[PDB]
Amino acid sequence: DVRPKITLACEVCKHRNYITKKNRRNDPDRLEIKKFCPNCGTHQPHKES
Amino acid sequence: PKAKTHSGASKRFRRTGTGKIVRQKANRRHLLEHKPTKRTRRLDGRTTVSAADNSRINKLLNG
Amino acid sequence: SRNGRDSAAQRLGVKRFGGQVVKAGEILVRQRGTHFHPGVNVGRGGDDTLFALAPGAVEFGAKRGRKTVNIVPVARP
RNA sequence: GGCGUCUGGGGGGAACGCGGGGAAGUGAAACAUCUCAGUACCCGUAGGAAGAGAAAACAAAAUGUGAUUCCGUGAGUAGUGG
RNA sequence: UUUGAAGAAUGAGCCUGCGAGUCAGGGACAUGUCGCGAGGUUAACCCGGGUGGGGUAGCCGCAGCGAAAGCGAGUCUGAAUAGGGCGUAUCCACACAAGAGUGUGUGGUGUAGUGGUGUGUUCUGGACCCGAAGCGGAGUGAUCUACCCAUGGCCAGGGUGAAG
RNA sequence: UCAAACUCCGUGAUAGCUGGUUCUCCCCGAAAUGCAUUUAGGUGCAGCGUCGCAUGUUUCUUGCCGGAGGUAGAGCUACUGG
RNA sequence: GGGGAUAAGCUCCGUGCGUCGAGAGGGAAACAGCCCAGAUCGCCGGCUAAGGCCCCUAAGCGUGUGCUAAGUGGAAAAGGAU
RNA sequence: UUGUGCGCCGAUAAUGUAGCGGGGCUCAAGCACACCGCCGAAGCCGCGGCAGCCAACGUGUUGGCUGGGUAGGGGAGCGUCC
RNA sequence: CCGGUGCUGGAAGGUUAAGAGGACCCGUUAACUCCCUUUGGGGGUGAAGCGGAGAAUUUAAGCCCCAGUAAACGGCGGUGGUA
RNA sequence: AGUUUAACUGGGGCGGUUGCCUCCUAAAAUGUAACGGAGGCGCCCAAAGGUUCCCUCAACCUGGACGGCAAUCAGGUGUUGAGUGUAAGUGCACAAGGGAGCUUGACUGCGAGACGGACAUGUCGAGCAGGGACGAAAGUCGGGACUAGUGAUCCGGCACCUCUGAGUGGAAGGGGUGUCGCUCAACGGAUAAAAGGUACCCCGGGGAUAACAGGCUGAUCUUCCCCAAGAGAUCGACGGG
Repeated sequence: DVRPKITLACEVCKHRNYITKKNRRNDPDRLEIKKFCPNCGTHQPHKES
Repeated sequence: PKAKTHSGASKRFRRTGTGKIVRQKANRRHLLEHKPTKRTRRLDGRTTVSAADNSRINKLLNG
Repeated sequence: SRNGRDSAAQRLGVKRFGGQVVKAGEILVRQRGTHFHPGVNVGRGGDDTLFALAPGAVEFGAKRGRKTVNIVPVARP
């Protein structure tokens, strides 16, 4: 639709998932953002699932 | 006839060591995207039952 | 008629007045804009709420034309 | 099928038994799942009682109980439930 | 019953009788009272011609925290002695910390429940009493009336004048 | 007796509705508001009564002191509108 | 203060406002909501409040200084009026 | 002419005076301003009885306050039967 | 007037139940293979069997579809100009 | 055959409304009703978020090829009249308004103390630890100038966990943490699932509540009157009691 709910699984496995929204036509490609992952305890990149 | 206790109240309320009645806070099942983590943190855990509802919950639990 | 819609009252305003002693973290005013500006030992919140950063007594003053709220460190016994 | 001859049955009864069929008012502050309730009622059958009964059972590693029935607990608990 | 009715809101002709918060349950909560007291108490049942004696199975107190595994005066969350939540009867004294509200320890002090029964509420029962239109189950009715079936009866007198 | 007869039974059906509820005295003494409600004549919680316990004047009145307002009034080449 | 035609014995809000509700007694002719005043009981005692003092009707056809001619007193406007 | 205190028309519906409570009142019993008395309540005081709360001293006396009341809360009793 | 809804007739296609079908996957473990330590547990692969979920494919009426029918239920118009 | 078919309504019916945000009513704390008066919302932004640094508009005057009231350029005046994603309000020129560089804090574990509140919700928050962004540093950063952009519980889905696993080992199922699925918009959400007629009507209540009559008021009605513009004694407009 636009700004739907999207999930960022921790690239470093861990199944750490952040959620947020984005405009799926402003950014049709998958979102990539570097975020803190609790179990690893480090700032690893996160990829849209 | 022995009294029958309320099933839902038994599933929703607890008693602590000194007899305090303790419940869980609502608004924490779904729709947790737009909710900030501070809101979900203040909604986490258990609180004691308010004084207004104490008599009703005690009645629903004991019998 | 079109009318009939209104929002709830937000209970804004000043919570502690001049001379009242407060603890750190206590809310001083609830305002929309910066009608009062933070002074000494007074912080500003996300909704532009003023609160105390240290214990003491509320003092209302003006700084360069703006009404400000400050906390005075009352003397220890 | 007919004829003859012997032995049974038929119906009544207050409660209790067993096996079948099976409501609605009501409650859920409405109502259909659910409740009422396997109740009311009905059908078939007994006996002095009936039914059940002698493990294709429980149990949980105890070198454990040992047919059935009924009573008290377990327990308004484990659970189950628009 | 009402904001409000002396009544033009309600009910009552009169008298005498009768007529509405009761009972059950080791039910639940609170509060009296009695017994025992870190314990209290039995149920079914057994034996007594009784209201008495026995009966430990259970139940409630005696440790909590946690979803749970589990640990335990602690425990849960958490990477964390890093804060919070719940718990360690309560008070007192002494210290060491802080004046972000008081805390952390060392000694003492020592913690009260449970079983009868009274009372007030309460649960399940018709549950203070009275009062429908209606809903289900099983039966009874067509001697009234509606229609039909079988078999009988009745229709004074006077006109008109079809077919053939 | 008929927009679903009558009788008995379920049954003491159910009515947020209407009516009724019986001796005495002593002390205290309301409310007709807020929120929610398939809610508006009902109900839940709060507000206001009473009883018990705990706590003590913390309640209240008057004087003084420290505070924030945007009403009445007034004003407008201080703004916006007529 | 809003709504209504600032009309209603209309309606809806605010008020450490009052009274009635749940309040007797005195006054306003009568008169829940106005004024005075909060009834523990008795008295063939006294002083007062509101309101009154010619007679009904308790107490002054009270005193002093002025006004009114309209029974004004003892209901009402714009306006009119030697 | 100016302001003034009282007055006049405006004023005007259908049972019966009916817009002083009545009689009546200007020889005010009308109005204004001063003054003096008295009447007037279950208010206050006087004398006597009772009760609740509290205080003091005592082993129940005294004293101070209080005692309208619906819904309702608490306390103490009368009468009936077994 | 057969557009709507019924009714009657017809299936060339679309859709579609049960039943047949059981690919693929998953659980279990005979067997092995790696460890990692010492007074046997911790990882992987995994036949058959037994189970659990089950896909492609096949499949009728109905519906969609194609016609007819009003003495079937029903329906039967506006605007501007002009001698 | 069993049922459903909401509420508000100055009596009903048509209509409109039901949740959230902003102003007035609202009587200078807060709060305050009406089918009272005005508007908006059910989003948007990967930058319009974080940080560091820099800048200051609109309007007017003057001068400039098209070019004009009004495009872009220059000088001057200009303290807020511009603009702030979006209603309105309170703010913001110290900028929260305009520009650029790097970046993901649109974090994880928490949280003294508070505001608001019937309850359920809701709101602010210093500070501590981990691991980061920007910055020389001090420091700031737990989305956005602020206040709307939302939906409890139940039930189910997905990911992870050193939870559990009905004799045992597994597994199924259950549990925790994170999160997803409701114009449940009648927005505290009676069911997963629901429209009408009754003049054939019945029952129980209600003057809460109306119909006819009254009691009150007067938009309207009528009986008059006030000034006199006029026509010409009689009619009297325009206004007024």
